[PDB]
Amino acid sequence: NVSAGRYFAALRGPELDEVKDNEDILLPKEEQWPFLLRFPIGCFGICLGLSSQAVLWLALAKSPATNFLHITPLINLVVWLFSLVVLVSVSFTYILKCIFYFEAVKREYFHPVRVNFFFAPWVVCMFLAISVPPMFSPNRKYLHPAIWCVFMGPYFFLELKIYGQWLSGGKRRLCKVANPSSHLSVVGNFVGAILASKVGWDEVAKFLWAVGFAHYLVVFVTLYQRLPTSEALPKELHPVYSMFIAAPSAASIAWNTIYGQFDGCSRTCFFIALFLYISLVARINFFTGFKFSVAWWSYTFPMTTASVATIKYAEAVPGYPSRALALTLSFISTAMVCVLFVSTLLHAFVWQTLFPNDLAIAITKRKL
Amino acid sequence: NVSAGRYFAALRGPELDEVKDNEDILLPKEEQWPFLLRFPIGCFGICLGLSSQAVLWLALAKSPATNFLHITPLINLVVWLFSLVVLVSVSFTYILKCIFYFEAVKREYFHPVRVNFFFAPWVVCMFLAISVPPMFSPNRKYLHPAIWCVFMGPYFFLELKIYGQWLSGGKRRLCKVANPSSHLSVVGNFVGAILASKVGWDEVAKFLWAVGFAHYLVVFVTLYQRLPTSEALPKELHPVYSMFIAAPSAASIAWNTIYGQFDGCSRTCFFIALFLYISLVARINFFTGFKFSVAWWSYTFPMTTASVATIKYAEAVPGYPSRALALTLSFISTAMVCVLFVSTLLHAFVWQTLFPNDLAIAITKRKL
Amino acid sequence: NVSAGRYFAALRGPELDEVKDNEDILLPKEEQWPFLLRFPIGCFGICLGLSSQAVLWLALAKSPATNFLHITPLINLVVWLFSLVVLVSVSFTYILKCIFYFEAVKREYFHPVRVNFFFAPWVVCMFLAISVPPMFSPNRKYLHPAIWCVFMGPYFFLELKIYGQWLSGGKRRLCKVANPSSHLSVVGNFVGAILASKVGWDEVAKFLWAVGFAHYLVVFVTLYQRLPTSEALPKELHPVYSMFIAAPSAASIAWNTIYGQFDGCSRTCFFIALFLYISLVARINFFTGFKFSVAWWSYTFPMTTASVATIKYAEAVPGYPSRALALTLSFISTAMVCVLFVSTLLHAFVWQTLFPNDLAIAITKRKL
Repeated sequence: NVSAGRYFAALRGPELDEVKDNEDILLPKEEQWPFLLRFPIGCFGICLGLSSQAVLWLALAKSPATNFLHITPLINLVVWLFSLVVLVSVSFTYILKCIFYFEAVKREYFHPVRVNFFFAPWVVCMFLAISVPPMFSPNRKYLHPAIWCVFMGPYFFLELKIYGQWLSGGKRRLCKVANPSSHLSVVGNFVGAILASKVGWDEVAKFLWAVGFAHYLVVFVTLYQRLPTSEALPKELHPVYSMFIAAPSAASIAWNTIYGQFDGCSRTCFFIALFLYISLVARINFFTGFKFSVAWWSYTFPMTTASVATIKYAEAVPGYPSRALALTLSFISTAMVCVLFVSTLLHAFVWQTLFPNDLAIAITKRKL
Repeated sequence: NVSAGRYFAALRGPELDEVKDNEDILLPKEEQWPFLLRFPIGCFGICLGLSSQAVLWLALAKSPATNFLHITPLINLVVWLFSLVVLVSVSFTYILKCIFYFEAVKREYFHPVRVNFFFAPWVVCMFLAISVPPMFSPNRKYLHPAIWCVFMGPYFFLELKIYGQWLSGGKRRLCKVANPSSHLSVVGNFVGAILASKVGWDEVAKFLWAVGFAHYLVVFVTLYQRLPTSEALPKELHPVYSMFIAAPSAASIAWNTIYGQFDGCSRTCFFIALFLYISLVARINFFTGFKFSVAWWSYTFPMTTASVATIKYAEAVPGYPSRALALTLSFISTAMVCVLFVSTLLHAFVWQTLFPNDLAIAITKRKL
Repeated sequence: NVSAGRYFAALRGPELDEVKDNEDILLPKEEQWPFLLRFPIGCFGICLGLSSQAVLWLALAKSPATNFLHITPLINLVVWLFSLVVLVSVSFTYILKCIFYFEAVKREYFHPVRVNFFFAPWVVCMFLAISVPPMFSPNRKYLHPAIWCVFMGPYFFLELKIYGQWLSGGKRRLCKVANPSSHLSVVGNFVGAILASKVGWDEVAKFLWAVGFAHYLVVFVTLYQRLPTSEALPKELHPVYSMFIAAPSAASIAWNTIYGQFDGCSRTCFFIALFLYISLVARINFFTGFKFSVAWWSYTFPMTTASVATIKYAEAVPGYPSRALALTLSFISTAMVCVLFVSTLLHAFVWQTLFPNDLAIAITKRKL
C-alpha cells in the first residue's frame, strides 16, 4: 500500500503516468504483459467524451434558439447507441480485471490522479439518462425515481468516504492529494441534480447543488496555493486545465432546470466558465501543440458541457450575438471529437499502440 | 507570555489539554491545587448546551409544523430557568478567578483553543433573550434595543481585536492559530443578527450577517490546508468536527428572520449543514466511541442549532418527509443532553472527578 | 531578469522600496541620477487619488440624498480638469522613460509590488469617463461604445496574461507573488462594468462582474495564509491595508447600475467594505502615525470609493442615520487629499525631495 507522497516522488507527467529515469519497478519493461494489466481505468474517459456529445446534439435539435438549422434528431440516436455499446464494453472488461488482478486495481485506487476515475462510470450513466432519444421514450413528463437511486446511489456513498478524508487530518487530506483532476469528484453533484429534477424531486436537487457548490469553492481555492503537487501542475497552460470549466458549466444548467429561469445566479456561474474557456482555447499553442493520448478524451468532455450551457444562454438572451457564440463553441467541441475518433482507430488497428505496458502501477514502495 | 507555537509543541490532544511525556511544568502534579486554578473556562460550554435547548423546546411548542404533538410550553420554563442559574453560577466563580489568579486567566487567553471560549459567555446571553418564556414576556412585538447593545457590545469589541490580528502579519495570524474551535468566533454574528431583528433593527442585522458570512468562508477554507496545527486536527472523524455545523445552521435561521422567507439563499446554508451532519453522525463509531469529558457539552450545542433550522424548513416545505426529518434530528440532540446531564452529576458527587489539576496552563516557556 | 524571490530577499519595507543594509547595487548611491531613472511608476497613484475625487463631488451634487447641501457642480469642473492635466503629464514623461531607459521599465514590471501599477493608467481613464461634467456632455442617454473598447481593451489583454500565470505552476503563480497591492489587478473589472452599462451593454457588464468576483475571492483568502511574502505584510495595521476596501466598494456600485436596485447582494458587498473601513480608520495611530510618501496617494483612492458607495446606500435607505454616515466618510476622504495636496507642493518646490535615487531597481541578480 503505497503512500500518496511516494506517487509524486516516483512518477512524472501531468497525469503521473511515466516513471522517472532512476526508479526501479516490480515488473519487466520490455516483455509484453497480460492484457488485463495493460488496461487502465482512464479509458472511462472515452465514455465521458461520447455520452456528453449525445446531450449536445439533442439540445441542438430541440431548442428554439437553434431552430433555423433544422438538425435531424437521428444524430442523437447514433451517438446515444454508440456511447452505450462502448460503456457496456469498457465496464465488462474492467470487472474481469477486478476478478483476476485485484491487486492492480488497488494500486489505481490509491494513485492520486486515478482516484477520480472511479466516479466516472456513474457520471456516464447520468448523461445517458438525461438525453434519451424521444423515439424510445415518448409520452412522459417525469422519469421514474428508481433511475435516480441506482445511478446516484453509489456516487453518493463513495462521495461521503472521500470528502470525509479531505477535511480530516490524516495522510490523504486534500492539501496532500490535490490536482486538476479532483474537479471530477465534484461535477457529479450537478449532473445528479439535473436528473433529480427530471424524476420530480426538486428538493433533492437543491440538496445536491449545495454540496457541489461548497466543495467546488474548496478545490478552486486550494489549487492556487503552495502544496506538494509538483509535476502534476504544469508550468504553462496545458490542456489538463480544462477540468476547471466542467463544474461552473454544469452548475448553471442545473440551477436553470430547478428554478426555470436563467437568472443572476445562473449567469455568474456561466460567465466564470466562459472566461476560463477563452483564457485556454484562444491561443496558438492550443492547436499546434496536439499530441494524442487517451487522456485527451477526458479534456473534451468539459468543453462540450460548456457548449450546452451557451445554448441555454441563447434562449434567455435572444439576438444574433448569442446565436453566434453558441454555434462557435459547439463547433470547436465536435471537431475535436472527430479528430480523436479517427486517431483512436489508427492507434488501435493500424499501428496497434493503444495499450502499452502500464508501468506507473508497478513502482516499488520504499526506495528511490 | 507563551508563544502560540509553543502550545502546539508542548500539549497533546484534540483540545490541547494534556502535557506530553517529556515536558516539565511549573506546578506540582499530585498535590491538590486551590479550587480557582482547577476551574477552566471550557465549562461555559455547559451553558451553551443548556441555553440552546431552551430555543428548541420553544420552537417545538410554538410552530405549526409540530402542532400535532401538543407539547406543553412548561418545558421551556424549566430549561430557561435552569440555564439561567447555571450561567449566573459559572460567571460569578470566574470573576473570582480574575481577582485572585489573573496570571492563570492570561495563560488561557493566549492558549489557541481557549481564546474562543471568551466569546462564549455573550452567546449564551443572546440565546436566553431570543427564547424568553411567554409567561414572563407577553404583549410585545419588539424587545427593547438596549438588550442588544449590552450583550452584542462586548462581543463586537472583542471581535474587532481578534479579526484584525488574523489578517495582519504578526505571530497570531490565522494560519498559525487555526483549529475547529475557531468557528466559535464567527457564530455570534448570526445569533446577534436574530436578536437585532427582534428589537426592530433590520439594517444592523444585515450588517452582522455579512461580516459573519465573509469570515466563515475564510475559516472554512483555511482548515483544508497545510498549517502547523498538528495534534488538534484528528486523523479521523472525531466529535470535535461538529463545530463546522454551527455557523451554516445559524446563518439560515438568521436570513429567514430578516427577509421572512426560507428562500434559495437560506436553503443553500441549511443543506451544507445537513451534509456535514450526515457525514459525522451516520456512523457506528460515533455512538460506541463515547468517553465523557466536559468538552462534550460544547459539541451538543451545534447539533441542537441544526434541529432548530430543520423545524423552520418543515414550515416552508409541508408534508410527511419534512416532519420526519425534523423529529429525528431533535431526538438525537436531546437524548445526548440527557446522557450528559446524568454523567455530569455522577462525576461531580459520586466519584468527585470533574475538576482535576489543570496541567495545561502550567507549562514552561522555553525548553522541551 | 531578477526572480520574484530575490526581490523579497533584497528589499525591505511595506512596498519594497528600500535596500537592506548588506546588499550591493549596480548604480551609485550619492551621485544624482538622470531624471528619467528617478521617476517611478507609483506616481500614477497621484492620478488615482484625484480622478476618484471627481466621481465623489459629482455624486454629492447630483443625488437626492444630499440635496439639502446645495453643492455647486463647478467643483466637478475644477477637479476633472486638474486630474486630466496631471494624467497627460505623468503619461507623457513615462513614455519617454520607455524610449530611453527601457531596461529600468522591465525591472519595475517584474517587481512584485509594481506589477499592479501597470493596470493603474487604464483605471484612471475609466474614472474620468463615468464622471464627465454635464457642462461638456449634455443631452445624452448613453456614451459611445468605442469609449469602452479603447480603455478596457488594454486592461483586458493584460488581465488574461497575469491571471493565466496565477493558476499555472511556474515561478510567478499567486502563492509566490501575493501582497495587498494585488487587489489593484481586480478592481478594474468593476470600474469597467460601470462604464459598460453606461454605453448600453448590460451583458458585457455582467461578464465583468463575474470575473472580478471570482478573482476577488482568490486574493482575499490567499492573504490569510502562509506564503513567502514576509516584509510586505506588516506586523500591525498599516495604511497599506486600505487596498482591501476598494473591490467590495466598487462591486456594490456596479451591481446597482446593472440591476437598478440596491438589493441584498449589493448590501452584502457594501457591509464588508464598511467593516474593513471601521477596523482600520477607527484607531488613534491611524491619525498620529502619518509620514508622507507618494504611496499615500494610492491609499486615499479606496477610501473615496467607499464614500461613493455610502451615498448610494443613503438613497435606498432614507432617514437621518444614513445621511450622517455618508457625510462623515466623505469628509475624512477629502480632508486627506487636502493634506496630501499641500505636502506634495512643499516636498516638490520648497524642499525639493519628491524624486530621490530609486535604489530598489538597481539590485544585483545573484548574491546577498
